[PDB]
Amino acid sequence: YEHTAVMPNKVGIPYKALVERPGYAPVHLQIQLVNTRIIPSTNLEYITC
Amino acid sequence: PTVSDLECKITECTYASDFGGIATVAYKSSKAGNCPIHSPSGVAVIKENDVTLAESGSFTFHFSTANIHPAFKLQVCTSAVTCKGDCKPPKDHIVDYP
Amino acid sequence: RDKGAPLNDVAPFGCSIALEPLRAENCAVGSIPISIDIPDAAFTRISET
Repeated sequence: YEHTAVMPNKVGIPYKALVERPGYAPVHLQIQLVNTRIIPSTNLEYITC
Repeated sequence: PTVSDLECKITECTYASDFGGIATVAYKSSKAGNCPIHSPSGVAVIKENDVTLAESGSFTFHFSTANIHPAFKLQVCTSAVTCKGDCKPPKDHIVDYP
Repeated sequence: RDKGAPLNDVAPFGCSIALEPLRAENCAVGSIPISIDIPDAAFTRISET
């Protein structure tokens, strides 16, 4: 019903998950953890080059 | 009809005080005709006051019982039968008395 | 060409990277545990399956 799904956060894989339920019919999902996102606050301290 | 060899069964739904419970019914009888229906005693409001019956047919009906998963009997003008369903209701229930 | 550690080839998981504040794109784990609260309406009914 309330479909938990954890998978590796792997960009290019369509993991095609399943809501297991008997109230209603099981229904497919795809819990595809596409692209690893991280993005915190940052500060440019110095360019090097 | 004498509604004999009948079956009411699983078909599931989402259940609501109004008339949310449903259960398909393989209505099977020894005659064909009209049939007033209701659970053996008052525990349900049936949307279909009367349901037509063929001999070995199937007709889903609507009702409301109170039970969220409707395994409620239906007393189909001679012969009770459990009009089962497993129905998860809405998440919210603020509208007036059942 | 006098490189230290090239993290788009040596950052654990499966990551390769672009210009980033601190993000590691394309990692192949980094698992995102997804949990969905699916309304029952969105399903296919068990009698319609």
